[PDB]
Order: sequence, then structure tokens, then C-alpha cells
Amino acid sequence: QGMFAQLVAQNVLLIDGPLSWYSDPGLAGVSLTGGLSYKEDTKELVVAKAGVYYVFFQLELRRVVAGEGSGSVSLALHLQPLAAGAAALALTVDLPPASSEARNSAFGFQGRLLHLSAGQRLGVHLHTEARARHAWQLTQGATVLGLFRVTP
Amino acid sequence: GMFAQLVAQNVLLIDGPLSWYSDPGLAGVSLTGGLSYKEDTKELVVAKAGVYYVFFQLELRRVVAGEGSGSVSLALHLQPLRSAAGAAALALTVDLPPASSEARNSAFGFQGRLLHLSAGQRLGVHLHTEARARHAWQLTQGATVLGLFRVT
Amino acid sequence: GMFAQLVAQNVLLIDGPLSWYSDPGLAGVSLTGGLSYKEDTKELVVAKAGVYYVFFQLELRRVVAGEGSGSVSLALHLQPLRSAAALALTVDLPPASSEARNSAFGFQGRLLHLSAGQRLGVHLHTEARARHAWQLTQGATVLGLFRVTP
Amino acid sequence: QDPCSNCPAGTFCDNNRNQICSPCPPNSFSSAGGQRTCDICRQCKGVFRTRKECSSTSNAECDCTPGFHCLGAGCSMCEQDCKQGQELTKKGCKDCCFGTFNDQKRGICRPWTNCSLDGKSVLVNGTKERDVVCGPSPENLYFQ
Amino acid sequence: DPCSNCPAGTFCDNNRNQICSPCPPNSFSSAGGQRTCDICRQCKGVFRTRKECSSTSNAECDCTPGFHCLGAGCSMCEQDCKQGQELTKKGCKDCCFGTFNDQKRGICRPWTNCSLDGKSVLVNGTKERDVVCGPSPENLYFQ
Amino acid sequence: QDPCSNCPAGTFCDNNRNQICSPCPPNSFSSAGGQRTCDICRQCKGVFRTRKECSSTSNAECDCTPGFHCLGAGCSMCEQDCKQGQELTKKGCKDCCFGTFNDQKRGICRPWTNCSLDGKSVLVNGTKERDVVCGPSPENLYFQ
Ligand SMILES: *[C@@H]1O[C@H](CO[C@@H]2O[C@@H](C)[C@@H](O)[C@@H](O)[C@@H]2O)[C@@H](O[C@@H]2O[C@H](CO)[C@@H](O)[C@H](O)[C@H]2NC(C)=O)[C@H](O[C@@H]2O[C@@H](C)[C@@H](O)[C@@H](O)[C@@H]2O)[C@H]1NC(C)=O
Ligand SMILES: *[C@@H]1O[C@H](CO[C@@H]2O[C@@H](C)[C@@H](O)[C@@H](O)[C@@H]2O)[C@@H](O[C@@H]2O[C@H](CO)[C@@H](O)[C@H](O)[C@H]2NC(C)=O)[C@H](O[C@@H]2O[C@@H](C)[C@@H](O)[C@@H](O)[C@@H]2O)[C@H]1NC(C)=O
Ligand SMILES: *[C@@H]1O[C@H](CO[C@@H]2O[C@@H](C)[C@@H](O)[C@@H](O)[C@@H]2O)[C@@H](O[C@@H]2O[C@H](CO)[C@@H](O)[C@H](O)[C@H]2NC(C)=O)[C@H](O[C@@H]2O[C@@H](C)[C@@H](O)[C@@H](O)[C@@H]2O)[C@H]1NC(C)=O
Repeated sequence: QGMFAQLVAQNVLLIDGPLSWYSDPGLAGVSLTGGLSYKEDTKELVVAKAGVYYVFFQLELRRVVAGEGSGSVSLALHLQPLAAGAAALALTVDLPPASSEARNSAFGFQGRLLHLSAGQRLGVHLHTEARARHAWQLTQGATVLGLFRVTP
Repeated sequence: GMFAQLVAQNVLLIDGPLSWYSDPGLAGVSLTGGLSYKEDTKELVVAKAGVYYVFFQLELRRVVAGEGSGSVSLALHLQPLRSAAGAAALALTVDLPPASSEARNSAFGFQGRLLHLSAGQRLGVHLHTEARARHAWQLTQGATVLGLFRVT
Repeated sequence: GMFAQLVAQNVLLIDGPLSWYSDPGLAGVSLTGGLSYKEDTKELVVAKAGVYYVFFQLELRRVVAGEGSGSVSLALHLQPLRSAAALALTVDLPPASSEARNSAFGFQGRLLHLSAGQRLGVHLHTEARARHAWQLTQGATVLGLFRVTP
Repeated sequence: QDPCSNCPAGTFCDNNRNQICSPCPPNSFSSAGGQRTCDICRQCKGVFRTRKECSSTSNAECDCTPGFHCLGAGCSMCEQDCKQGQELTKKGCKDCCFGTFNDQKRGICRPWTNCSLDGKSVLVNGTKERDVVCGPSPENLYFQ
Repeated sequence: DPCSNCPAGTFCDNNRNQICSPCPPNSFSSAGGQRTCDICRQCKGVFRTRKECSSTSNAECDCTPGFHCLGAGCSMCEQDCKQGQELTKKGCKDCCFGTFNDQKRGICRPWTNCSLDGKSVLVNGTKERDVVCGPSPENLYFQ
Repeated sequence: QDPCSNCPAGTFCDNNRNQICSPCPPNSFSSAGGQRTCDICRQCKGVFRTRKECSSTSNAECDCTPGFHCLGAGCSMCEQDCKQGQELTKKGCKDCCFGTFNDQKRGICRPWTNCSLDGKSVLVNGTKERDVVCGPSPENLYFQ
């Protein structure tokens, strides 16, 4: 069983801060094989074996209050320990203002190759620049952090 | 190596299952042993169980100047599996911008994630349109793609 | 293993081939043996044949407040050019509004069969008004690939 | 044969442990037997309230916080109770069609009074928000 | 080099030990040396097949009656230009000011200039209609 | 004597060459020692100008070309200098709020002249672009 993982976000409400993740592999859409594990206190995924990984996350939102809510939402992947500059993965999804043509969901996907060593911690932070934030929520099961090792 | 990539034959925006090219002699199409396309049921059949990085992408173009608006979605259906886990294992919506002075004449979306596929599982893609003047938009030929490779 | 990730050097929206950072001593850039970067032709050269997952992403930021609109497209080209683009992405630049959407992003990946000696170029095309108002986000326009079989 | 077929609802057939069936993890459920995973429970937060809580065999169900109503099967999204001049349809709050009115929150559109049927004039025309105001007979001294 | 001048209509088959295999159906290879054939273009909906695909050349589309091609390779269709409009290389554009077109699928023509034989403009023109000339400005019609 | 702690700012601990220190590649920097890679230097082009060039140790700083000014931290965006009727605020150029004015490029909003304070009338009301024009005392022969 090669080194790979996929976590489904627990959060529904748009609040700035670290996302909490489902990590039990018995849950549909969640896989945590090898020596990989999840630190629930710090909300970080800890890497099992060193290598280069294809790391990706997915961001899907649904309008939960009809006719309300607009702005944008952002995810950032943070590595622990850190170089000094930048974030490893950044994805911004715009929420369309409510209109007759506007749909009530929004989606964004981004993927990257990342150097990860064993014992490295990966956290994701949610940021929101939205008006009437209550009108949008994270689509349950569709905000996902995944990674698999490409150096076999 | 265990991977497949199919290119959709479909051109017209009609609700229903997409049909796929499966001959590796064609550009964009490759398959290994253990992955095969059943033409009569429009499904990609997986032979070996495992975890796969599965992705699809959807590109549309405006074919009638000045017309067309709405949205188009793709859903990956897994069979056999309970509806909760396999109905929308992969789902993506793209919006058709109304015809305007901006003259935005194409739309694009991409999604991927890790799925556990069982031996004998069959992958099908359903196209759904909620659009006005559907005749004015078409799938860009060669740019509607379903791909996957086993991570293990 | 066999993989590479290049980070674009360009920031200004100009029609033509993108130039790439390729030294793996930089954050975000990696290049194993069997893949190399030809600087004069701005081409990534594959040395060993196989099927790779190739992906690139395009991120743009508005650098002039209240200005800039249109679209920007990336295209991955194989030379041996034969007689189409292997990957093709078009990102739309929102007009300036009070809603203030000042970034634009696109991502595409797929499986590509590459033969020994295959060279990869990425070309940038702009169809924008006031293109000075938009720029490539530095470190966020990326082309990557890794081998899948063998 | 296949031992997963005997894992009941509330468990899943665990490919990660030595045991064959494991109870659903917290915040999850399996409504049928023989599942290889359990499904993450629906959470009802913000505008949503928890009408029925999640169990190991049954998904939670949401409704909308007071002053809002559900829209869509399974209460997919919430919508403010319709105001004066609209009525609730399956696709949300909709203006009263021409000739009908509704004067109160959470009402139904109903046609205007036809004063002409009772032989009365129209002093003030109605709108989607108000009924007509009929006057005296046209003949009545009020009309010269 | 391998695959060197695999003739048009064939592709260098990595699966048949690099024999030049014939292109699969609905594909073509207009050049030598290709390792795959390209999928034939389909002309459906508003498009019609002008030229059919062959093993050596792609199909070519045109537009269904009532529309005309717009792009370089007929990349989209546009409804036939109406009165007040002229078909350009970039689609139906309105007649330049001072000119008109009073018929569907027509070319813009400049307005009649009444002043040339000393006449007057009674009704001005638009993009859709020519001016109407009247009597001389000094005619007692105008007083 | 941890090997990577031997590499100071301006180099990185090359994990491709067995923990030797390598100088930062061209157009990069490392602001602390012991980093395993250097980060690409900020470029300042187009509407941007280089305020401080980057070194092996420090990142480059951008400012805006004349006629424009920086918006946001680190000069992440440029904005044309504010014209008459506006004032430069942290969020950009903003109209003078009601009762104030600025009559020049790159100015600040000042309050209108209170004509009543000096016992004078108002001949022309001000705007965000112009001060009011006061007149003679209302009891003057100017006024009937
Ligand atoms: C009362 O209002 C009617 C208007 O109907 C619609 O609803 C209103 C809330 C408003 O939005 C209005 O714009 C709408 O048209 C009138 O009947 C309508 O009259 C218009 C104008 O001729 C006509 O286009 C509509 O078809 C017609 N409705 C129907 C169902 O046929 C009432 O009477 C009109 O006014 C008279 C002067 C005369 O034109 C008569 O034929 C009209 O019916 C309005 N009544 C009064 C007393 O104002
Ligand atoms: C007859 O229509 C001519 C067409 O030009 C119009 O320009 C716009 C103003 C608009 O009305 C549009 O629909 C037309 O395409 C007029 O000529 C224009 O006149 C305007 C004056 O407002 C002038 O600015 C334009 O440059 C001029 N266009 C051209 C191509 O010359 C005629 O106006 C007559 O000419 C003027 C010089 C002036 O003498 C005016 O009093 C005249 O009526 C229109 N003439 C008549 C008799 O209707
Ligand atoms: C001069 O203008 C003042 C502010 O005008 C506002 O901004 C302008 C750009 C314009 O759009 C105007 O309509 C705006 O209201 C006036 O004071 C304001 O007047 C409005 C009138 O409804 C009132 O609601 C505001 O509270 C008031 N603001 C303050 C701080 O007092 C000046 O006086 C007004 O106009 C006079 C004719 C008189 O009626 C006075 O009572 C009004 O307040 C303007 N002075 C003039 C015109 O001499």
C-alpha cells in the first residue's frame, strides 16, 4: 500500500482559521494508508515517508440562503516546518452574487508537486472575504485535501 | 503501469451518458491491460481493485454567435455502488456566460480526486444541461476527457 | 523517479512562449534526471519515453486598480510539432467592479504520451483591454509533470 | 462467500483492520448492511437547525431556523419567509401574478375583488400587495 | 529514426511494435511520423459537413441554411444579417453612419444625396432606410 | 554541528548534493540560515518599479511608477493618483464625504467654508470638487 491520503473537511460555516478534517478511513471519501496519520489537536496531516507528492485540494461551496451572499473564499496549504516565503498551495473561489441566472454553487481545484519528508505536518487555513457569509457554506464532502507520492 | 484516458465523442449538449473513444491509436486516448471500455454500455471497466487518482475535464465552445446561456454539469457514476457513494463520486459544473460584448466564447472545468475502485467497477459519465438555447454551445472536440491512473 | 515542476519567469502579459525557472535550488522548482530545461528555446526536454501526468496552472493578479479586462490563454505544445495543443487553458479577467475580484486562476491536467527527446513549450496568448492592469502571479504560473508508466 | 454481507447497518466492512465489521466512526452512518464505508453525517449549522440527529444507521435531517423555510428535497437550502405581495412556490417566493394580491407575510395570492360584479366602481386599483378598494355604485351621487 | 515517414493515414503503433498501423475510424493523420491519429471533426447541430473526413484530411464544416460561418475554419455560426446590417469578416456589423441597407443579406449603400439635383430631405434616413427627397428648398412647398 | 545549520543566509542546504551549502540560484534569496531552498525574488515590472533590488539575503521591494501610488501591504497593487474631488485612503481613492472638498490632484478633503459663521450668504454651494462661494451679508443691499 503506497503512500497516499485524502481528507474531507469537517467545517460547514465560513469562518477564518484552520480547517478541521475527517481522518477515519472508514468514512466514504477519506483514505489514510501507510503510516500516515492526523493530529486532531493541531488539525495537521503528518507525512509517513519522504518523497515528492502530488498534493491537491478541492473547494466547493453551496448557497444555503436563497438570494443572499457574495464574495470569495480561499484555502491555503501550510507546511510545518516551513524556506521563509510563500504558501505551498493557494486556491481562491469566487461566490457569485445571487441572481436569476446565477447558480448556487462554486468550485475550485488546484494541484502541485511538493517535496515532503517523513514527520512533516500539513495544515490548511480557510479565509473569507464575503458579504452575508451566512448565505454560503462548505459543501459537505466536497472540500478535500489529497496527496499521493510520485517517487515509487 | 495501470491507467486509462478517454476522449468523449459527444458534441451536442444533450442530457445523458457520454460516449467515449477508446482506441489508443487516437490522440489523447490510452489504455493499459486491466482497463477496458464497454462500448455498448458506455462504461470504463476496472479490472484490478485499488485506489486511483481519477479526473475529468469539460470544455465547451459557443457555436452560435449571440446566443446561449446557462450551465452544464458532468457527473461520474460508479457501478455497482450505493447511490450515496457512487452517484456523484466526481461532479463538476461550468457556467455558460451569456453572449456579451466581452465575447467570452468558451467555458472550462476540471476536477480530480482519489477513489477506491473495486474489481469489476464500471465508470460512467452523465452530462446534464440547465441552459437556454442549447444549440448555441457545444463540447469542444477532444477536450472532454476522463482519465485515471492507479496510485496502488 | 521521473518528474519536473517549472515556475514561469514572465509577469507581463505578452504574446509568446513563457520562460521558466529550472534550477531545483528554488522553492517550487524540481527537475530530475531524464528531464532538462533548454533555456534558449524555453523548452522542457523529456529523455525517457512513457505516459506522464502533465498539468499546468495559470494565476493572474490585477496590478492596476479599477482597470483591465478580457482573457488570457496557456497552451502546451509538443515539438516534434507534427502538423492542436496538448493542453489548453483560457482564464477570464473580470472587469473591475466594487465586488473587486482581483485575481483569476485556471488549472488543467491530463495524461500525455511523450517519446524520447520530446520538447515541451508553453505559449501565452492575450486578448485583453488594458493588459498593463493584469500580471502573472509570481510563483503561481506552474508547469508540472511526472511519469505514470513504467 | 463474502463476509461483508453480514455487517449490519451501523457498521462497515473494514478493509483496514483485522476484524471484518467495525462500527461506523463518529459522525457517520450506514443505512444498509454490507457497506465498505459509512457516510459522513449531514451537519445542520448556521441557517440550518438539526431537526433529526444523526445515528449510526440514519442520516441527520435539517430544517430552517424560524423565519426561514426549506427549499428543495431534504431541505437543501433556506429561504426567508415570503413577504407581502408574494406567495411561496416550489421554486421559491414569487410575485403575485397580475390581477391577484397578497397583503401579508406568508400569504397566498388571491384575485382582486371584482367590484363590477356587484355593480360597484373601482376607487383605488389593487396591486400584488393590496386588494382593490371598491366604491359606491357609479350611478351613486358620488359620480357626477 | 523510428516512425520516420509513417505514411499519411497511418500512425506509429507503439502497441504493434512500432509498425505503421492504419488510422482507426473517425481519425486521420495528414503528416508522416505521427504516433497517433487525430480525431475527425464532427459537424452537428448548427453545423453541416461540407467536406467529409478521410484517412488523410480532417472534415470541414459549414453552417445550416439561415446561418453563415464566422471563424477561420468555420469555428462558429451566425444568423444571416438583417436589414440595417452588413456581413463583415467579423460578423454582422451595423451600417456605417450615412449609409443604409433595407434588405436581409444586403450590403450597405450610401444615402441618396438630394442636394445634388437641388432637392431637399423630407424624411431623413437611418441604417435601415434611404432618405426621402422632397422639392427644392426654395419651392413654395416649404414657404 | 548539524550540517544544514552551517549554511547562512544567501545559500541553501542542498539536499541533492549531500547537505553541502550552495549559493542561492540567480534571482533568489534566503533570508535565514539553514533553509533547504531559496525563494524566487519578487519582480517589479510594468506599472511597478524596483524600490530596493533583491540580494542573496533580502527580497526585492516594488513601488509604483510616477503618476501611480502603492495600494496594500508590500505595494501589491498600483492606483492612479487621486484627482480633484478625492482623497487617498488606505483602501484607495475615495470621494470627499458630504460637506468637504478637494480642488486639486493629490489633495486632501477640507471642510467647506461656513458662510453663516461669518454672517455671509451662500452664492454657490460647494461640491466634493469645489469650496462654497460665500456672498455678502444677507441683510445687504445685494439681497432684496
Ligand atoms: C387596474 O389595473 C389593471 C392593470 O393590470 C396589471 O396589474 C397592475 C398591478 C399594473 O402592474 C399594470 O401595469 C398591469 O397592466 C388594469 O387593467 C389592465 O390595463 C392595461 C392598460 O390598458 C392593460 O394592458 C392590461 O391588459 C389590463 N389588464 C387585463 C387583465 O386585461 C385596470 O383597468 C385598466 O384601465 C382602464 C383605464 C382601461 O384601460 C381598462 O381597459 C384596463 O383594464 C386597472 N383599473 C383601474 C381602475 O385603474
Ligand atoms: C440627417 O441625419 C444625419 C445623420 O447623422 C446623425 O448623427 C447623429 C447626430 C444621430 O442623429 C444619428 O442618428 C445620425 O447618423 C445628420 O447629420 C449629422 O448631424 C449632426 C448634428 O447633430 C452632426 O453632429 C453629425 O456630424 C452629422 N453627421 C454627418 C455624417 O454629417 C443630419 O443633420 C443635418 O446636418 C447637420 C450638420 C445640421 O445642419 C443639422 O441641423 C441637419 O439636420 C440629419 N438631417 C436632417 C435634415 O434630418
Ligand atoms: C449645500 O449642500 C448641502 C449638502 O448637499 C448634499 O450633497 C450635494 C452634493 C447634493 O447632492 C445635495 O442634494 C445633498 O443633500 C446641503 O445640506 C443638506 O441638504 C439636504 C437636503 O435634503 C439634507 O438632507 C442634509 O441633511 C443637508 N446636510 C447638512 C449637513 O445640513 C445644503 O443645504 C441644503 O439646501 C438648502 C436649499 C436648504 O434647504 C438647507 O436646509 C439644506 O440642508 C446646501 N446649501 C445650499 C444649497 O445653499
